Amino acid sequence: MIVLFVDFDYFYAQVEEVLNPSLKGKPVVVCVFSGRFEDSGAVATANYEARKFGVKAGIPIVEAKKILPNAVYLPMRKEVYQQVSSRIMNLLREYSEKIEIASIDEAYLDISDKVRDYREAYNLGLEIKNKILEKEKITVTVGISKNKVFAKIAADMAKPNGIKVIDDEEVKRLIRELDIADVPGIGNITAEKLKKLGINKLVDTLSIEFDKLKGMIGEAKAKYLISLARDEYNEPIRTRVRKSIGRIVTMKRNSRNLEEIKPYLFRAIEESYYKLDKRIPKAIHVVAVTEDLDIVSRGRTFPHGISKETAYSESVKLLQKILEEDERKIRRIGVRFSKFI
DNA sequence: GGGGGAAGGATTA
DNA sequence: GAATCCTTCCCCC
Ligand SMILES: *[C@H]1c2c(cc3ccc4cccc5ccc2c3c45)[C@@H](O)[C@H](O)[C@@H]1O
Ligand SMILES: [Ca+2]
Ligand SMILES: [Ca+2]
Repeated sequence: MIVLFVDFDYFYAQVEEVLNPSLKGKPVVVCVFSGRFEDSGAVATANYEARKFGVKAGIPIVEAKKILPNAVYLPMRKEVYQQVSSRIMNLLREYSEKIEIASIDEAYLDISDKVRDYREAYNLGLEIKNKILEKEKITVTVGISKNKVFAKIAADMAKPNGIKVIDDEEVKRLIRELDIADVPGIGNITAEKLKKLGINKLVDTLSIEFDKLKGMIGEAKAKYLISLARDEYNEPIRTRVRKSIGRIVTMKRNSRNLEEIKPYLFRAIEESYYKLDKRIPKAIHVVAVTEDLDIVSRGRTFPHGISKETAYSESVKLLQKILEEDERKIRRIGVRFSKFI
């Protein structure tokens, strides 16, 4: 299997740079202004000019303005990015039927039946970068290797506007030398447990009692890392099927008053139902973000599809169960639908 | 024992 | 911006 992964560079920010060329060169920051006060909210992403100074995805807008008070701050325009993303994804389908769209700006192509070696794969990578640059003027980074994980790692090492191949030999080298925290799917919580077990490389997972690893990070995570360590990871590139769809809305002020929360809840339902677009869910979950930012959720699965009216009455029951079983004030209230027919 | 499915919390980019 | 993962609990052959 030969996998080719594409990751659009600082995507949201780059799309804004494309719709407004004067932004190129300056530091650009795309935000999600929450609506609580003056500049409440967080940074969704920033271009490299801004990242040079520590302004990156995740930090509060307030902090970003203390680092770069003069950068360009743009409100996120998700619909526009999604549209551009759809177009670029269509460019990608002309290079392979087997394609896995992982997120708004990441996709995996199984090009095993299109190239004979990594040299041909690397050239197809350039072709793709050129085509996207030609049609949409967006630079992306290509990663290529024997499987999805290494193709992704390959792109992480080469971004921005890069391209890299990780042949079978370098895979073996990385299995011994790559910091295990840089492996896709290993986030902080998992990385800290591996450090506290003396595991810093994938290879280290081969010399520990399985049950001890499975006990600290879970069976799936353990089998996953072990299979990568043994150079036996080969998950196929499959089509992604959206499994849940929802919306959560931040309330004007945190509350525990059902009648005060209702309007927001119902808004989340209306939005979600639109997003569903012809999809009929059998399951619904009301999701609450408490004042201390913890997440409490209550759901229900029906034996038939949920109609909007049913979603209305059921979400209220579910909201009370949350209010009943938890005493904290609610900050954000939302809904999530799943188990489509 | 384990296939099968529902539910809630954990974890991730 | 949200979505999937993972672990536990339980019906039933
Ligand atoms: C948006 C938000 C937040 C946390 C996460 C955590 C992990 C994610 C993995 C993949 C996609 C994704 C999209 C939005 C996310 C994610 C992820 C919150 O910190 C934030 O409040 C928003 O909900
Ligand atoms: Ca990206
Ligand atoms: Ca990590």
